[PDB]
Amino acid sequence: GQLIDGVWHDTWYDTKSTGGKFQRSASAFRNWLTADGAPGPTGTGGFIAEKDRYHLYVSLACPWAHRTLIMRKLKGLEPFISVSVVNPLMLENGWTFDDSFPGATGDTLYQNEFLYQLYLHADPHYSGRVTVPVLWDKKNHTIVSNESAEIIRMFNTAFDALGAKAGDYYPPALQTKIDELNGWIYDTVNNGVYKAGFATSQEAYDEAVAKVFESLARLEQILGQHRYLTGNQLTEADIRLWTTLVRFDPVYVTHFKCDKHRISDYLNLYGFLRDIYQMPGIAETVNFDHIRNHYFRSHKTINPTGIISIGPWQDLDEPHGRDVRFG
Amino acid sequence: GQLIDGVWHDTWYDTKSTGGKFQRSASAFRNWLTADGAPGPTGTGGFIAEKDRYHLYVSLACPWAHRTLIMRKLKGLEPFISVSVVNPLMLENGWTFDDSFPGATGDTLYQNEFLYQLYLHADPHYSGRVTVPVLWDKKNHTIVSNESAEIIRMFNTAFDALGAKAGDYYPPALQTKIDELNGWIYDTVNNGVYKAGFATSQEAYDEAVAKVFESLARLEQILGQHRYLTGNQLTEADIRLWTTLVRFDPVYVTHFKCDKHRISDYLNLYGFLRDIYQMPGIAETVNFDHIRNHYFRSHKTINPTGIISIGPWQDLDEPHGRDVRFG
Repeated sequence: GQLIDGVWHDTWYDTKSTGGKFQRSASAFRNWLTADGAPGPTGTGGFIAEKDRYHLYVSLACPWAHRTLIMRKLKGLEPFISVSVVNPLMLENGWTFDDSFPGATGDTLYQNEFLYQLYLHADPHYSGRVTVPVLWDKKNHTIVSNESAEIIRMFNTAFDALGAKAGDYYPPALQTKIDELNGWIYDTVNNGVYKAGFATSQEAYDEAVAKVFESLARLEQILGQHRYLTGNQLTEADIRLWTTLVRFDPVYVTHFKCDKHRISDYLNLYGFLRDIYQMPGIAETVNFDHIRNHYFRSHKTINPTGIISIGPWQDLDEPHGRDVRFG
Repeated sequence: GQLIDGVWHDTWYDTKSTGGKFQRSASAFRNWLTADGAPGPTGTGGFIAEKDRYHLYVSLACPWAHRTLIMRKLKGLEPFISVSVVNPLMLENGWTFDDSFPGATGDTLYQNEFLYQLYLHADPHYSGRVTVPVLWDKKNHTIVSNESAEIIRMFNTAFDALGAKAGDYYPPALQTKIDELNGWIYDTVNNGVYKAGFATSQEAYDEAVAKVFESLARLEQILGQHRYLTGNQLTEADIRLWTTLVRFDPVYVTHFKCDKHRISDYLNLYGFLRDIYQMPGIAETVNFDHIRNHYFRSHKTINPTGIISIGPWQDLDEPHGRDVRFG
């Protein structure tokens, strides 16, 4: 992947290090959308929330981008944020606007051909990875943010005076708990599956995969005590976990060798999976062809044939009872 | 891998064909152990049944070889047939007598170091596969047989006068049924998983994998009618299916991507699995370290890193009740 000036470098990303930190371009897109256009805690100001200015480039495959679409539905932001969906196969050009795949839309704004052109437009000398999601400012032709965690907080409150549905997925009373959960699930899970799936030695695969199943056992106890992770309210920590769980059986079990148990084997994890899947709006953010083509085909080092496993059987519309059982 | 005269050919076999599937010894060794020393239906005599003469070479990882160990146990042939176990990693050299791995015994007769030395010591102008099991004649230093299916049929009877345990796993009454079963289970399943596992085309893959699961479902139905495949008697057809089943969850499901359902998800197939596993002495013929190392480490084309997955959870020691349910 990678842009260097760029200067997309199809892989050569790049001649070692020797210079250096990709770079100054690291901190490049961390501004915040705010209710009044003041700067948020990083970046500059200027990004007041309003209709018809902001746009989301996403992949349906990627969990980081998924979470921005979920929060866009829950918050009722569709009237304010329009969306393009990159193509799911992410090869030597990185993400692409090819629309030959159902649900890939192409760049419905500028018709570029590659996501990296959005990034070059915003910054002709950019150096760094070219990722989804991107929260793009159509008035200034630039990137507000491409940090998924921070876009979800903007969406959580920045449009509140403009008509966003009532809802706080990070409310002050729960913030400390949510932050502990988020760091523990990042570590052992959202990114313990990736260390397993791309480990290169057995020792490494082993210690990763063990963290994954130890965290899933712990989660199964917490979600056996109440409907969501912190209690009976849905938070951003549940949304983050859910985007990993919804891909676990279609891909991580077989693709990443996370294969001790399927999520369908855990009573509480699997009920939590359907419970959120069944919230009005959310099913339609889920596109399994994209998720499956993306992981199976894009990672040639892991899966040289590019064959897509027929996949663990399951059915996420089965009723779950969790709205009643607890409390 | 393969011998050519030979003349072991590491991997290359090779740059062209034009006739054909090697060769005049593509039967190889098809002699029979008989209670009198007369020729069996193929091959020559005089391999009379007796003690201190015959030896099996096998891998614990390989199902054709595994069935010979099970029939050795069921029939009480320990005092008649001594055993050597090749190493589970089958690389450039094919099977090997490397002995640095619990339960791999090295060649305990001649301390050869490669299996192909045995086949050459016995035909030095030999052309074809160098496979386990091999039933070896310590007297004449030659191979009676390397045909699994015939070795196990010799074991039914050749040693009864000399004191084998009672049992006949290929009885005339059941042979027609047994032969039909042996056929479709080979087509659609024992081979079906290798087909899916080695497909290069996605379309090949889909086709193989679907046939696997259509056979599992047919089996799960038959095995809900009586304890075993043909009725209430155990046969070699049961032992052939079992030997596949028992590798299905720890290998085939992840490594060959046959992942729609684990055997542990089917009431009758998994009880059949546990039923035979628990027969006295069968458990000790099953070594999952050899099995899993062999398959994940030897197929470097399917599994670049040779990382062995943690493996689907199962517990074969749970009581199964199929002794009571039937008939």
